[PDB]
Amino acid sequence: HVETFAFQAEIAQLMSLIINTFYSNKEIFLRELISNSSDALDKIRYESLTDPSKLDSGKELHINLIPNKQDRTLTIVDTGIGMTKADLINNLGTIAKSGTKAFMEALQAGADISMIGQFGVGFYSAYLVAEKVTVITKHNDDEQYAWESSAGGSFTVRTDTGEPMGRGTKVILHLKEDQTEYLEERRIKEIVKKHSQFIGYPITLFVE
Amino acid sequence: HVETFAFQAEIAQLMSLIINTFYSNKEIFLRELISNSSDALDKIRYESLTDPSKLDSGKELHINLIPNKQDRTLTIVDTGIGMTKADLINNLGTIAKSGTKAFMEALQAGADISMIGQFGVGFYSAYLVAEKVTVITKHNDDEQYAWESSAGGSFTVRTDTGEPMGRGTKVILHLKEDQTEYLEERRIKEIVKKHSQFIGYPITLFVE
Ligand SMILES: COC(=O)c1c(-c2ccno2)n[nH]c1C
Ligand SMILES: COC(=O)c1c(-c2ccno2)n[nH]c1C
Ligand SMILES: [Mg+2]
Ligand SMILES: [Mg+2]
Repeated sequence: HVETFAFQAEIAQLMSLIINTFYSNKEIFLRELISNSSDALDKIRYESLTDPSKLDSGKELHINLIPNKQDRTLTIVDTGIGMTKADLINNLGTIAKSGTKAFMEALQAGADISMIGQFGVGFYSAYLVAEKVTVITKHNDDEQYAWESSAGGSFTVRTDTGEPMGRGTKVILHLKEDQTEYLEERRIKEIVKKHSQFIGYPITLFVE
Repeated sequence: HVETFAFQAEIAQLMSLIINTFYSNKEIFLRELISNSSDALDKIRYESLTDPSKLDSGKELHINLIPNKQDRTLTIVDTGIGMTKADLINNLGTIAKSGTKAFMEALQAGADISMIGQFGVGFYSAYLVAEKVTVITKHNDDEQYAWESSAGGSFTVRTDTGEPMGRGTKVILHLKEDQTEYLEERRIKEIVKKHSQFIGYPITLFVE
C-alpha cells in the first residue's frame, strides 16, 4: 500500500524554482547524481572496513548509467549504502531544509543553479530534465523501497516488490519530452567526460 | 606512551611528492581542510537525527580558524564527528591508498595538485605549508588522541592528556618558515572568501 507525503514547504519551493526558471545548462543534473552515488559508495566502503559483513548484500562498488528510449528513462544505479525508510520520509527532508535556505540565499546574491551540489541538494537537479523521478533503494538495515515524485508538493513511498537489488539506489529519470538528448550515447559520454572524469568507482555506460 | 607507525609506502610517496614538487599555489590546503571539517560536521549532524544523544558531547557545529604567530601555528578546529583510534591507524590508511593511486595516475595525465581533494586525500595538502602536523581528535565512541607526523615515513599516536575537547578534530599546522603569510588575518580572509564562501557551517576566523 502506497503512502503519500507532503514535501516541507521549502523543498516544494526549491522544486518549483528548478522547474520554472529559464536555465539552459541542464546537463549538470548528471554530475550531481553521480556525485551522490560516489558519496553513497564511500559510506558503504568505510563501514565495511570495521564490519566486513556489511558487504554480504554485494561486494561490487560501481555506477551504471542505463538509458531506455522506449521507456524514455535514464537510470543511475549504484551499489552504495542505500536509503532507509526514515531517510526517505524524515532525515533527508531535515537536511535538505537548511541546504535549501542557503542555496536560496546564494541565488539572490548572483550564484547560479549549477552550484546546487555545494548546498547538499544536488538530487533535486533531476527536475531540470525529468517530469517524474522514481528512486528504488535498499539499505542493509531495512526493506527495499520505491519513492516517487512528479513534484507538485507531494511524494509517495511504498515497499518495493520488483527485482530485489541487493543494496544501493537506482534513480530512474522519466525525462521531459524536450530532454531526450540524455538518452543518446555520445551525449552521456560527453557529460561524464566533462564533469565526472575523476570519480573513484567504475562508471559503466550501457548501450541500447 | 607514544606509539610510532610507518605510513604505507604509497602515502609516504604522496607526502614526498607534495613536499618536493615546485607548485606555488599552496593556499588550497585551507579549502581542503575546511572541506574535511565540513564533511565531519555533516556526518555528526546526520547521525544525531536518529540518535539525539550523539550531541551530548556538544551541540554547536562550527569551524574555527586560529592563528598563532608566537607558536607559528594555524589551527583548524571543528566539532565534527571525530576520529577513532582505528581511523587514525588502520581505516584512513586503507582509503587513502586507492585515492593516492588515482591521484598519482591523474597527475601523469596533466592534472595538478589543486585537484587532490577529488581523490579523497585532501588532508595531505597540509604538507604544502606545514613542516609538522598535529591532529587532536575526539570521537564519541573512543578516547581523545593526538596524532603527529613531520612526514619522513612515520607518524605517532598517543592518548591525549591536554584540554578535553568534547567531540571533533583540531588540525594544528606547524608552518614552514617561508609560509607565515597564512598567519595573517587579511590573507586567511582572502582564502576563505575565494575558496570556501559557501560552507554550510559558521566559520569563525580568530584574531591574534
Ligand atoms: C535518492 O534520492 C535522494 O537523494 C533524495 C533526497 C535528497 C537527497 C539529497 N537531498 O535530498 N530526498 N529524497 C530523496 C529520495
Ligand atoms: C585529520 O587528519 C586526517 O584527516 C588523517 C588522514 C586522512 C584524511 C584523509 N586521508 O587521510 N589520515 N590520517 C589522518 C590523521
Ligand atoms: Mg520534505
Ligand atoms: Mg598509511
